[PDB]
Amino acid sequence: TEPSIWTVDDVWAFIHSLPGCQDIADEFRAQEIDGQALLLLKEDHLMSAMNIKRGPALKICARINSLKES
Amino acid sequence: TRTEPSIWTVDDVWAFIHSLPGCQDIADEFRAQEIDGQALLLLKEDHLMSAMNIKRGPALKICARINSLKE
Amino acid sequence: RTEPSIWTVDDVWAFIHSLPGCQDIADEFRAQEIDGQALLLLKEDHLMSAMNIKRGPALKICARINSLKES
Amino acid sequence: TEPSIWTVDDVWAFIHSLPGCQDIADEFRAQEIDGQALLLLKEDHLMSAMNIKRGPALKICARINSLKESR
Amino acid sequence: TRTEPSIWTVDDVWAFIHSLPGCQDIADEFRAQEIDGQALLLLKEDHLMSAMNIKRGPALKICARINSLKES
Amino acid sequence: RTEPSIWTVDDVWAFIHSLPGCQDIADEFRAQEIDGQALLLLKEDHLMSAMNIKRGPALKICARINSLKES
Repeated sequence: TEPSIWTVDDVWAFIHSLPGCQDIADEFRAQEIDGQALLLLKEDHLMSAMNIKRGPALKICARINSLKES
Repeated sequence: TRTEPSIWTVDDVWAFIHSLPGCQDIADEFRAQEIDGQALLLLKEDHLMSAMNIKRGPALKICARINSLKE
Repeated sequence: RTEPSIWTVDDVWAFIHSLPGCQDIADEFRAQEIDGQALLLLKEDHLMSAMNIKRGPALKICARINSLKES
Repeated sequence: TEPSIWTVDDVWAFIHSLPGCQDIADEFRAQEIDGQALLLLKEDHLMSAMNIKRGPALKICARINSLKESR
Repeated sequence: TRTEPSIWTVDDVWAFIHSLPGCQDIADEFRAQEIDGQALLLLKEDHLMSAMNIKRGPALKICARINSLKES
Repeated sequence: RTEPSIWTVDDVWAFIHSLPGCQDIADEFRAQEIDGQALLLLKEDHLMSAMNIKRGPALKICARINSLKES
């Protein structure tokens, strides 16, 4: 349940639950992004570094901020 | 369907931005970046003014229309 | 003899160009396509940070915009 | 002689004459602060957007205030 | 750091990366490119992804644990 | 004598060779006729990727060239 111990499969389901983020979810899994790597992600990482369109990148970034409970 | 902007599709955002003065090219960019209504509401002032390759003028207008959209 | 909110991009250029020492930076407003609407949406932080504008003109521009809004 | 009609060079000499403000005078000149822009400076402006150390920023503020004062 | 990272051998670095979660396999690439403790500290965030063809997941955690290692 | 910009191909080799784990790479530098002039023209891309050289020694060579450029 705690995101810090989430696995790559867990993070996949997380991103795949987001609207229109079901394709990047696979790219999140392909790059072996577990719960730790997910929390290490910065806003710049998403777009320019991970080749992700701003739309999905915004929603993913926002959902991550929700896990950290603001 | 529903009138709320939070469930706007990628197309709805385009039509919203494309209808704005001098923002007809920017809408195409918005559409290309798959910016739907949910993402449109997540945009920050820094995102428009600086982040992406958008002229400040239209960026100021788009920003202001999103702010007014939230009430 | 015209309300600033309906000022075109060129109307704004001539406005900024008329300001002291702001003749060169007036082209940047036009380059950024700042019409009368986008002109009135500009904040003090927007001038230098978002548009590279030197602090000199930025102070004079911001001041004259406030007088334009009549404060 | 009147601050309002001072040029960028006149402002440079003014700041340069202040103790330990020599290098900052160069920044003023680079940022094209004329007499008008100099009088438009707020206390916050000195070290918020201009990145002046508090020390010389205090002296500059003080001399600008002495300018607006007796005059 | 009883063993200063600067004098870490190529094999000392392999064991370091191997101890990181999910970086057990990627550790072998650090050993392959002959990255000692000296090179490990010269690495930058961009170096991980592009230069060594490292997956982003491990690369993020490797980058983070190095920054925590440098706090000494 | 020993001045980086005027180094010969041999001077570079002896320089690269003295570095830990960069012994075989020094021989590659020889074969590519890299004198001190060409050594100072090398970029990070040239070391890491552009040629088959292990990143470890490539990083250390980069750093030592960077330290060599500080005066």
